[PDB]
Amino acid sequence: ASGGGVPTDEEQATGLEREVMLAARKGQDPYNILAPKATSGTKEDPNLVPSITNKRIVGCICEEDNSTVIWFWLHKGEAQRCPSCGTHYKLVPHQLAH
Amino acid sequence: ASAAKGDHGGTGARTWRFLTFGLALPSVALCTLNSWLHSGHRERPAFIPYHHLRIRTKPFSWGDGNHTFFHNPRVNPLPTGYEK
Amino acid sequence: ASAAKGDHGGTGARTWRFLTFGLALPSVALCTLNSWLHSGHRERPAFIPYHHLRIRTKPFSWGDGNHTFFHNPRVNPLPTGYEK
Amino acid sequence: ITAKPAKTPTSPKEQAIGLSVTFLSFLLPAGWVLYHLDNYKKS
Amino acid sequence: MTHQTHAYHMVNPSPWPLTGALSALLMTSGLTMWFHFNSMTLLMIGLTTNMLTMYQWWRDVIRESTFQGHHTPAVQKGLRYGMILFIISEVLFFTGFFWAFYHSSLAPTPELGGCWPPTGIHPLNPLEVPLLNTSVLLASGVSITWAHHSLMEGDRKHMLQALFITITLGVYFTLLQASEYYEAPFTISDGVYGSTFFVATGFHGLHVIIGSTFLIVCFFRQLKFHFTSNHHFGFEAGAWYWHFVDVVWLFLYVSIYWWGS
Amino acid sequence: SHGSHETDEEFDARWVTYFNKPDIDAWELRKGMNTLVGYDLVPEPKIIDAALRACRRLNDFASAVRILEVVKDKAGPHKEIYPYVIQELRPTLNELGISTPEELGLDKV
Amino acid sequence: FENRVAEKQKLFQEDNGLPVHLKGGATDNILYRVTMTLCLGGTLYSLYCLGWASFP
Amino acid sequence: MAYPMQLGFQDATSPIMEELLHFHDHTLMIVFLISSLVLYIISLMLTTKLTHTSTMDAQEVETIWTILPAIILILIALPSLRILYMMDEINNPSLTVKTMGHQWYWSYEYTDYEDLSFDSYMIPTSELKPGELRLLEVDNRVVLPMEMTIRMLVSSEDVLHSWAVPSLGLKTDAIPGRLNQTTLMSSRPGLYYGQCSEICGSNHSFMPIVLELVPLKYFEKWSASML
Amino acid sequence: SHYEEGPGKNIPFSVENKWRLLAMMTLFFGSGFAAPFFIVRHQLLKK
Amino acid sequence: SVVKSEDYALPSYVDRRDYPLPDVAHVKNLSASQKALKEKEKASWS
Amino acid sequence: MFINRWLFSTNHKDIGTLYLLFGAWAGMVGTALSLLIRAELGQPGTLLGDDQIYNVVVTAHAFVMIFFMVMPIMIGGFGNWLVPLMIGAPDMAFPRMNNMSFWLLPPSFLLLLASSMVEAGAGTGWTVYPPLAGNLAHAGASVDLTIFSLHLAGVSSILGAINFITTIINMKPPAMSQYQTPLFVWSVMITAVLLLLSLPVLAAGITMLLTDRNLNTTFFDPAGGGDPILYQHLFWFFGHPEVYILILPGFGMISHIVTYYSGKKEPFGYMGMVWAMMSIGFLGFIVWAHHMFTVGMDVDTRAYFTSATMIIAIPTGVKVFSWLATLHGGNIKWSPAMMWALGFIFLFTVGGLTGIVLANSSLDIVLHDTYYVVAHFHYVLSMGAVFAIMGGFVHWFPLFSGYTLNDTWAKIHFAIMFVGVNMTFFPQHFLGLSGMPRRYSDYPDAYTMWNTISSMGSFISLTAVMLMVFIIWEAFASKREVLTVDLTTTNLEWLNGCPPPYHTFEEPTYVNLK
Ligand code: HEA
Ligand code: HEA
Ligand SMILES: [Cu+2]
Ligand SMILES: [Cu+2]
Ligand SMILES: [Cu+2]
Ligand SMILES: [Mg+2]
Ligand code: NA
Ligand SMILES: [Zn+2]
Repeated sequence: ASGGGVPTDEEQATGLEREVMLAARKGQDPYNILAPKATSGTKEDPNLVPSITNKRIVGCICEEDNSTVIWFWLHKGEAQRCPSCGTHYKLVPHQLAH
Repeated sequence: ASAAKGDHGGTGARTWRFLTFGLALPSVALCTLNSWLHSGHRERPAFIPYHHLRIRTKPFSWGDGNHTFFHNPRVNPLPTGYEK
Repeated sequence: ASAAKGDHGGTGARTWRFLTFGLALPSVALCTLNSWLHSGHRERPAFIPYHHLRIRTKPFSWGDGNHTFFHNPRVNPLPTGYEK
Repeated sequence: ITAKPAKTPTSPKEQAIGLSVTFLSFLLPAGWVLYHLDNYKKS
Repeated sequence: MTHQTHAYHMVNPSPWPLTGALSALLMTSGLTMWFHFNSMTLLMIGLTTNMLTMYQWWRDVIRESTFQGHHTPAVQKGLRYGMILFIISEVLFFTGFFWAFYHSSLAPTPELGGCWPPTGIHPLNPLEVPLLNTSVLLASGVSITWAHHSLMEGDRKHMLQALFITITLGVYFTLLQASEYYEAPFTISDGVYGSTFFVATGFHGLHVIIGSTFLIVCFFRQLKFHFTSNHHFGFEAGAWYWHFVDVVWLFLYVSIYWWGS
Repeated sequence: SHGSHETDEEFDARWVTYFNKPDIDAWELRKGMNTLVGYDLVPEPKIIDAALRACRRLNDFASAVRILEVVKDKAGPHKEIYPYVIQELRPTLNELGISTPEELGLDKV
Repeated sequence: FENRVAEKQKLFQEDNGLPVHLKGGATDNILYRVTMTLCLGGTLYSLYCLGWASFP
Repeated sequence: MAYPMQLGFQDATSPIMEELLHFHDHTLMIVFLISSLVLYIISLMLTTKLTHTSTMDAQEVETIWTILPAIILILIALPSLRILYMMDEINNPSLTVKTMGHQWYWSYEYTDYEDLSFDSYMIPTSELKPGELRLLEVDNRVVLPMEMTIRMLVSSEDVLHSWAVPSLGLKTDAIPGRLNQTTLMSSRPGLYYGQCSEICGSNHSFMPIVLELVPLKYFEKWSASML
Repeated sequence: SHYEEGPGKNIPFSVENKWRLLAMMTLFFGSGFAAPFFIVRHQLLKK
Repeated sequence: SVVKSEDYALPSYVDRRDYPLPDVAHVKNLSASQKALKEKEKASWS
Repeated sequence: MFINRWLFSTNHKDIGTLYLLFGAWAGMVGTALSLLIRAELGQPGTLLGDDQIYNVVVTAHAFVMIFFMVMPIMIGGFGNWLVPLMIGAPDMAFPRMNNMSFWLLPPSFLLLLASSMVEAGAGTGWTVYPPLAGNLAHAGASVDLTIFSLHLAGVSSILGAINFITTIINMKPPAMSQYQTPLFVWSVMITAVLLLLSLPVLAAGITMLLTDRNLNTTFFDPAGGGDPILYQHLFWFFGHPEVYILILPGFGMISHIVTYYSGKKEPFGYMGMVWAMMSIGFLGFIVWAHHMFTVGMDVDTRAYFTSATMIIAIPTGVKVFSWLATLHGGNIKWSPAMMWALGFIFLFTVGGLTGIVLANSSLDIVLHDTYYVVAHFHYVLSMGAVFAIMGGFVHWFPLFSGYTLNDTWAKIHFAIMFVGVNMTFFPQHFLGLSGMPRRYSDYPDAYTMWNTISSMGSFISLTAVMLMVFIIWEAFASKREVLTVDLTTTNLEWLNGCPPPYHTFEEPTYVNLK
């Protein structure tokens, strides 16, 4: 115990800083600070790209080595596929924004 | 010289406060006594109009343009000779 | 000289493997060509029986006790004079 | 690259004017200045 | 889009880069009138707009950080890189000066008397005050370290205390050095020895003043509860710059004051 | 993936099979060809046949024609290749009733 | 000491549509207007100078 | 001196300036090879309808276009280095003239024995006698004994200058406070012209250098008559 | 944010009238090219 | 069919030797007769 | 509004545009200075006056083209515009500071102009070496104004370099490694590092010269024991990296342009291309002294500097050969920009080859300070750096504006500019072998033909630039808005349409962790 008087973030962090701070403890990432881990990307097990809108740019690093990333808009609706490797992407609504 | 003051010169605010008043400051005290236990005064160097000194290729933009910023009359002679 | 090879000389095995074959080794290669593009041979130094050299206050515990461990006959003279 | 047709196409006549104006604006001022060099050196 | 889903900062238009750019003009052309058509009015105006700009620019920077909550993790990691990078550029600036010195002292022209220090120059004694200043800056390095540890342990009183001791040793060095400047028997005009000693120690001196006011700013932000135990980059940066400032002095001391004299 | 390289026969096979997937859909039909065109070779008549058929499966006459266009394009300056291809394809051409680009007069500007 | 940072936050977070360098109050504006003025005038002065010094 | 429509170097008047002509042929031969090799590969790449846009393997070929240039550089570096040391080589001069750049003229000093020293200005285009070279003519030629190893010590009394005489393959910046050495050595009598190779003021273009090389004997009399 | 967008709205000069632009563009690059000439004239007209 | 600027995120058409089969149909909207031609296409091409 | 958008900005896009604008204007200036130089040398005799008014023009040419045209355009323009878009960033790391990096340019440019207005200006060469640059040889407010222009321009660039490095390193998608960022970005990140290290040293060098002509210090005055040579070191320590700082970004845009018009997905040997740049970046720091061969240095140290300077030929080599390999199986599109790219590839080669000749100190003894070196650097700058700038400009113009250029007009321009430069600079190779010195307002009669042909060349180039202005005007005159762009899967800057909205990537891209 026993300290001296300097504020903690848990008590003084405000704005976005606080917002991302709390979300962090709840395990969510509404602010894209972390890398979305992939799924098998099958037609039945697609990668679920959250989004605060009806479309989102997806970059696909088809193979681990790849210096080249394949970009393309993922729109709301039927699961789409990376032009270079199939791989399914299905849009999803974003969460803890505001 | 070297150094081996046994233990603690790392991590923990108490340890750092300790070196501050236990080592750091006493040093400044020694060195301060020292620097003043020799704080006499040098005799102003004999003047000889050497050419590679008291250089003036252009007048200083202050005063009579012949006196250096921290001109000290006693120990700093003009190009012509000592102040007085 | 200095150094400023743009980016990556830190964290990530791929980056370290990269400096290994991208910088580290080519250097050893240059320096190796270099050290052999000058790998001729010095002429054995003219012998003069200086006293502060070829010191012997006690015979070496090997051989005729007058020949240094890595004695090289061509460039290392005995105290008396060159090997032959 | 593909593009919609010109919202305000520039007919050859226009283009000639524009090409002309451009060249003049580059050539006159310098021309004047260079034309009178002697007059300047003579003061 | 519209509602941003990235942790980055989009700074609102500020008129500070323009007034700051304009300030560089005022001061540079201001120095030109002084150096030539002997006058300081422009330079005075320049130094003013400059202080005004910096005051307001950092003011906004605090507003955005401490009050508005814009410095997320992603945001601070980038301010580290920026400061780190900025310090490196300073390390390369002082390099020109050390280079000039080693060039001059390692191979003295016959004009100097073909020796170093040149004939006529009377070097200061490294064992006198130059040692005192060495010990002073070093002590501040340990006390500033005690200050940063108190901070991360929520001890307000002690952080503020170690920070105070630091700030004063730093001021003590400014004064001590100021007097040496006065008492010193050589000048910027005494050839290479003076030239080389007065701009290196001088630029360094301007750095301790710039570094001390930085700490002073941190001192006040602390009375005002601005820093939390875990978010206090303004202080991290303050400590980095301070340590940079000792190390340069450690190099001047060994080169110019000891070896070069 | 890395260093995993097939013999010529294994390549052609892998493709003929690819195109014969009964459930093959448009995406895959396009992906297949747009991919095959990047390689250094005019596709084997057997591979071109399977793709001509899958066009039928997807009831795509147009695509079937453009596919025959590509083959020729790929021969570059090697005139001998195209006609040999159209030759080994006559049967299937006739069967599915696929008109050559030349027959359709699409070979002129 | 104080610790009225929370007060300052609420103030600067107030959605008054102002840009951060004005969000603070009336003095922010006087300071702004002062700085902007000296800069401009200064620029003009230097323009006058660098010109008066352009001729023999 | 240089003639109208010149392409390469002015004829070599000394052994190193000859030596360099050949080292330059060698080098220039190679730049022609490479620059033509590149123009060929380029036109080749652009001249076919055949495509192959899929992925292609690197390095296996990159070893070639990495080891080869290294070899070629060794083939230039060696001859070059050889000549370089040979220039800065152990010679024993039988004379030492000094020269000093000044803002718009060179002063020469021969002082081994007597103290012969004079100036050297360009002859104004007006004061040129028919046949004289328009901007290369100097009033006082630096006279020297042909076929002799001479040591020149270049310097200046003001801004930087550079004393250069191409035909002999020499150029040495003239720096105040510095004494740079250079070994001159002709093998043919004549007039060898040069110009100030270092920006230095209004008349940077009007301070030539002219070497009049006559046999020893004529040098000796010239000197005495020169005081 | 009242910032217009799209072709001709992301530049600090008006692109509405092809001819007013011809003038603006002309003064812009024009003045650029002429300045050095007048500087040289300036130097030449001094003593 | 008519292409629109705002269509920058939607798959598009493009004629180019190394992408023989584009992502989109040149003509999206069909006339009755076209819808008809389209029907005949499910039948034998012969 | 206008004030807030164009003077109070914090938008990489708006800032990048303001740069290109400043860059175009300054280009116009340097072009004229370049034209006076030849107008003075196109006929034996003197047109302007003494070497002073002439050399004032030369120096002003060097400074305007390097610091005010090339640097702002390639780094501030293409750099600000494309970098955040290629890595999917919302903007730069330090938006406000970034705006200051721009606003320091005009003041810096004014000082440079004022320097040639007051007194007799600075006829000192762009290397502004002392004693000539001193208060005796060049007494007066000129050189000092030149030095303050340089300080500001430097502050601007290091401030910029801090933003680029932080951005490029700290604002990429969480799952994207640096070995997944486009070569242009690598090119600008490496260039940023080179400026961050070299510029401070120049600032220390010129600050010394300033105190030497105003506060009675003698850093470079033998009188006080100074050394006029010490300045040459300091300057050149920054001087060589600068030439590489001027080409690396060009190297980047070329890698992008060539890949794109070959219809390839990626360029040949990406990681070799990354290594190649990193190496050039590094070697460029330990070879400065090849600029001081005729100065009086020890033969052994003169040996080291020629050997080190040559090894650079190797990494540059893998670059030239990798771009040829990229064109390889390509489905080539003979676009205006592809023409600028191919031009760059060959012209830059001849020029960097002509620069290997110069690495030889032995041989440099007779080539130094002559027109041979004027040829060398005009090839890598006028038909290397500038050729990259043009390709990149005609390539990304639609992206910036939303409007397209007239390809035929665009090609005529190329055709013209090509002839102009080659004519202007080719003969200079002879003028230098045959002895014509540098920085001369006049030459011995022998040199008349080549200087006459070269100046004629300089006039054609002028025409090409007048034509380029019209070409931009027409583009904005007609308004052919863009509809389709090829290869966007591998070309992110094109994914938000032309022009991209004020705020792009407001919502991050999505990139999985495999
Ligand atoms: C655009 C910037 C630029 C570029 C890219 C270059 C590139 C290089 N330059 Fe530089 N040069 C200048 C611009 C720059 N230079 C400037 C501005 C000056 C004069 C400034 C002044 O003093 O006023 C100058 C001066 C200059 C000097 C001083 C000459 C003198 O004044 O006495 C030297 C000498 O070493 C030099 C050499 C080189 C070298 C070795 C390279 C190398 O990068 C070149 C490498 C390229 C190639 C070699 C081609 C590609 C590789 C291959 C095709 C593979 C095969 C190669 C071989 C096996 C040879 N240049
Ligand atoms: C980037 C650098 C650069 C460039 C591009 C050029 C371009 C030109 N240079 Fe210059 N030059 C140098 C930098 C440059 N120069 C330097 C460093 C010196 C040495 C100074 C010293 O000695 O101290 C010099 C020296 C120099 C001399 C020798 C002076 C002497 O030593 O006596 C000559 C003379 O022929 C000359 C000629 C030219 C000419 C005719 C052009 C023409 O080719 C120019 C034609 C116009 C262009 C090719 C630019 C047009 C492009 C744009 C303006 C971009 C437009 C923008 C957009 C597309 C948005 N230059
Ligand atoms: Cu001279
Ligand atoms: Cu000269
Ligand atoms: Cu260099
Ligand atoms: Mg020189
Ligand atoms: Na002339
Ligand atoms: Zn994929």
